[PDB]
Amino acid sequence: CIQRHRSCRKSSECCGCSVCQCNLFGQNCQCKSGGLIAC
Repeated sequence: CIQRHRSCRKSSECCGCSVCQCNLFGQNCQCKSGGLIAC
């Protein structure tokens, strides 16, 4: 799966309670943390 620190196409494409978002230019969508202890 896509780590919470690698480019992705959708927040769903990320193991654990991680999400994916782009920059101000709606580009460079990178995965991020969400809540390992409490989602």
